Amino acid sequence: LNGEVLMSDSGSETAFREIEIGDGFLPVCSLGPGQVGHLNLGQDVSSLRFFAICGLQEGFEPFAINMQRPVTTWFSKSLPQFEPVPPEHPHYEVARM
Amino acid sequence: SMLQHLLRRLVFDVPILNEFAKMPLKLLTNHYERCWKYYCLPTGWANFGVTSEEELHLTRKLFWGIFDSLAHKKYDQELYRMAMPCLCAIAGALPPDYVDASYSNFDPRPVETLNVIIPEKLDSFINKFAEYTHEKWAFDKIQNNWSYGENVDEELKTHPMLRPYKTFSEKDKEIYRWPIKESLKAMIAWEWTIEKAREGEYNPQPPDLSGVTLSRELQAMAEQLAENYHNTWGRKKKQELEAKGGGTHPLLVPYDTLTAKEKARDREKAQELLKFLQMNGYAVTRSIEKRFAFGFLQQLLRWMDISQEFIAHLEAVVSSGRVEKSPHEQEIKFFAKILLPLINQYFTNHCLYFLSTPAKVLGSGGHASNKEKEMITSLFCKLAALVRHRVSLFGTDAPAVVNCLHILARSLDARTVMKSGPEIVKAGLRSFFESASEDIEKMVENLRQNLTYTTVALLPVLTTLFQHIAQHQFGDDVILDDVQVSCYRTLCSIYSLGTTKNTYVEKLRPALGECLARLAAAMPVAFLEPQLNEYNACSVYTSKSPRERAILGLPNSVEEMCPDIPVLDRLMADIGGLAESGARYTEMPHVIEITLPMLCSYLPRWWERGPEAPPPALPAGAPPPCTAVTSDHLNSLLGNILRIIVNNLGIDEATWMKRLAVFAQPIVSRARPELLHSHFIPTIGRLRKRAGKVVAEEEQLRLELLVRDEFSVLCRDLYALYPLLIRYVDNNRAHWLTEPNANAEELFRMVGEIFIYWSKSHNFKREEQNFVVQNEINNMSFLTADSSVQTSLIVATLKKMLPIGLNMCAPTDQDLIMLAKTRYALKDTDEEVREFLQNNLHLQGKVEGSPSLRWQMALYRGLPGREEDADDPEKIVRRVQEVSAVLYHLEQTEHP
Repeated sequence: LNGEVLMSDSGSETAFREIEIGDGFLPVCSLGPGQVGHLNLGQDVSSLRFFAICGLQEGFEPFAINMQRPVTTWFSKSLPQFEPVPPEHPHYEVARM
Repeated sequence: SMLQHLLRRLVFDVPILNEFAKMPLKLLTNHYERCWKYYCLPTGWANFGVTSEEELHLTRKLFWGIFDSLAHKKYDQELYRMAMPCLCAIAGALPPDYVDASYSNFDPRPVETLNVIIPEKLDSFINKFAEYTHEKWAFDKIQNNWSYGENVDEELKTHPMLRPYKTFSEKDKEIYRWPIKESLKAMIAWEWTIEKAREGEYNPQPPDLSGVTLSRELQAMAEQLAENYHNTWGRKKKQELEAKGGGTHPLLVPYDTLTAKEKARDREKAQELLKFLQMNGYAVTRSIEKRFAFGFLQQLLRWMDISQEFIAHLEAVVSSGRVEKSPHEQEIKFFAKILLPLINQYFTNHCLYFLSTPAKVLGSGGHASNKEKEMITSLFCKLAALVRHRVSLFGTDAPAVVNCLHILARSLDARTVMKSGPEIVKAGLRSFFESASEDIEKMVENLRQNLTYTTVALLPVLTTLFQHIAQHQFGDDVILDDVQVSCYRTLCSIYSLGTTKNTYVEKLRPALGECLARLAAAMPVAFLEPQLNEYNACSVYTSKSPRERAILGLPNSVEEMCPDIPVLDRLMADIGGLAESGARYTEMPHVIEITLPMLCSYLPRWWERGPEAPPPALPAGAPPPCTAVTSDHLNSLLGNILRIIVNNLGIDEATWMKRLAVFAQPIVSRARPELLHSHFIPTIGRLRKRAGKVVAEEEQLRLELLVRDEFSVLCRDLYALYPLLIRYVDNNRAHWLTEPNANAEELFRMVGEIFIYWSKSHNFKREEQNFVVQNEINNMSFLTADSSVQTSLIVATLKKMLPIGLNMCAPTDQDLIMLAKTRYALKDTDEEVREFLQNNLHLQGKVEGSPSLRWQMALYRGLPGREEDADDPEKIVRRVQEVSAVLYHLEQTEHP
């Protein structure tokens, strides 16, 4: 936060640890009602704040640094639509008699 | 979730406390330590779910049964050794605020009502309601979508005997009224009477619905009526059940104990009868109290009255000899074995909400009850009086008693003790303040057992009260009027003892200094400025008019009451002169233990209420008393530190060294980087300067006791100076990373040299660990900003200063230098790595080697303070060598 590492109650700098890589990770953000926010992936280093304060000399690279075009993003649209019933749905089952 | 039946079986026999009923109580103890959040008013966790609506009240009934069985029982040790922690766990296993939801072997006692003659003056209502019960029974069927059949038939699920009133036989009407007769006789036997206030008296058009609310007492009427219904039902069921001799009905539990889901069977009937009574209009005449929050404290009151009277008897008899047999020795040891553990566990566990108010913003719900916390305040005063000059008289549990009083001192707000509440407890706590200050005055004039009692009970707990008030920022709301006068006189009594130069007082001086510092932080008038105290509204002269000042003979100024405290204008100069001039503890041993305590008192010097920052008290006083800006105090502190440490290196000042390390905590708020450099570089430079010889003398001898002593003071100085340097740059590193500062990189080399010296010197690691355990160093405390250990400061300071030393070096030749540093272990010495420095310049990194190098060099050259002096061939080798060496020792620390 503002170039200062947020502190845990126990006294660990890492918010999470022992994270399995699995299939991968992506940046994500969620906003509540009547909220605005500015997400900076880091296409331009001159527009990145506090990166020099923390991350520059620790070997951390800005997300999408050498990318020529801005990163496309997906949002969860709230328009209801009809979709097939999944076969693994825990509550409903359809039989073809 | 499925052990509630087991608990229902356990409540039958466990409170009886039989010979074999103890192990089930242990099983309850363990099951209650576990699933602790699962039993709670909110939802604990999903590992086993949430408690039912009433299992909390089952726990409550368990606690009360075990408590009453405990009371006035045989005092055998093992009889309750395992069970008192059970009480602790049960008390901590349920919340105090709204302790029970739907409140209100086992033998349900019925009500003897057949013996008494029943009234018949309201038979026009008796018979009418007796018929109306069956009429509403018929009314339920049409809603249930079933017709009423005339003839008796089995296929009709409802009662087929029902008929239209024209062809209806009264043989069943004269027998179905019997439950109604019994209920009316029950009300008659109860203390509640029925008065005909009004003038009056097969499907019923008027409906009887229990979906509307009513008054609390009139709802308690229906609650008690349903309780009578269910205990009569339980008696008539257990009459048949008792022939089995084993097992019990799941619904045989008392009315208050049974779950609310099954309570509806009686509650609906009771509420329907209540609504019928409301329609008639008959007159009936006979919060925090119900909660675990305060009712248990009511029984605590009913306990501590007896406690104080019997301990008064005990002290009287111990003064006039002794008593061969105590009248109530069992009750004497009862509190010492139950109440003290229960108080110091329960209030510890729920102290999160005890200091919470709806005004406050805290996670746990506030008590929102003045009495809830104010009888706790009375308990402070009473417990003080229980041990007032009687701490050793109280018994071997006096340390336990003072610990309980301490955890009591936690969770206090003036909104419950002074700003609101009865004057009796207010005067009690004010009298406690006056008595404590008077005892302090008597001790300090005697020193110019009562002192043992003070130093054991009063001084630590008083310190905790002052610290809690200071941290809670309640100084203005607590320290006022009589409390502020008491604070004045205890303040001036503590410093009055400072003139004494005796020997037995030397050990006490640290505690007096700590308590004086605690009171200084929470002191809301700023007494240090007598000439400006009239502006502040917290002053007794400003708050109380001279007429109000006459009764206690208040002089004109705060200094006039007691001029013991010198004004701030010269006292800071006085210490900044004397400490610099003397520069030794042995030369002036008195001031080292007298002025340094009041220097720690001045340590919480606030400047947010002065010219530097907008004062919160500025509306109260336009010229605020706080008018100090310069950090001359802090730099004088640093100079004194340097002088005294250097002069008395051999002196075993480890205790004052620890106090000095924790001393001067608010450096950052007044941190002036210019003077801080001008003092830190020379100081840490003499420190490492003698550190060079200390390892050197160690090295020559190893190829001993003298060097171990040198490392002893060295390890002392590090842990005594390193904590203050960390905070200085924690908030100044960002500026130096943003714009390179020449001193910043130099200090990186200093800390790196000290660190690598520590990595070379095995016993310096040994003695570092020694002083960790010898001085009980809180190195984790130095790491955590309030805002073997593998957490030493010498390693911490590089994890802290590494970016400063890393952003000065663009070329990545540190890998080849790393190979040279591995050649150190491969038998390449300092001369050989100097040759590698000489050959380093023929291999340098390129901006075209990697795509990331382009933007890295872009930022590096875009730094405003960047210069080619380091890029010059002479300085590049130096900077890369320094970085490589510090990185060496960092990696070898990193490798386990």
